[PDB]
Amino acid sequence: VNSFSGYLKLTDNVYIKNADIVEEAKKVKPTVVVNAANVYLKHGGGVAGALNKATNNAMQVESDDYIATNGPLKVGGSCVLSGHNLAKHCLHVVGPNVNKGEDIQLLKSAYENFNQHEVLLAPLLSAGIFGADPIHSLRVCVDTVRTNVYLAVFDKNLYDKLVSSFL
Ligand SMILES: Nc1noc2ccccc12
Repeated sequence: VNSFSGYLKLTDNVYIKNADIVEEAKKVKPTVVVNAANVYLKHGGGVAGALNKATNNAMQVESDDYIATNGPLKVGGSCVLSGHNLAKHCLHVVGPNVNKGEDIQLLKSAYENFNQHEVLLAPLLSAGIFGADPIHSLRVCVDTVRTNVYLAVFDKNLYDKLVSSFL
């Protein structure tokens, strides 16, 4: 049993809810929250900007030190950093950004990072300002992630379309 409430069950391991991931993280304090990161960990907008704002920029400060030591992530890759006030850990995952012309086949590689964690609170990778089709992102998630994933979808209209169209 876990703390996640109000989520619709899609499969054995994947759950979904219309929720603000920031507000959900603040309530649950999950072991892992996933950030929709870019390779530079520049948390300007979208999910990343919202998570970073909720940490009072401490996420960005930590991320800048990580990049100064390690250099940029790979598209499809990830790193584990602090969850600050939101979670124990933040898994920063880089899905491909269609608005930069990145290979959508890298979305499966991005979701494979989730399999290193038994339970996660996450957004749909490459959705929103990353430009991918969220219906596609949900299909890749279900077909790739084997650990227990609780998906927060910010937009009510999109949430209802993801559920209604789910095969
Ligand atoms: N709380 C938020 N502001 O912007 C966002 C974009 C995606 C998900 C959550 C937020």
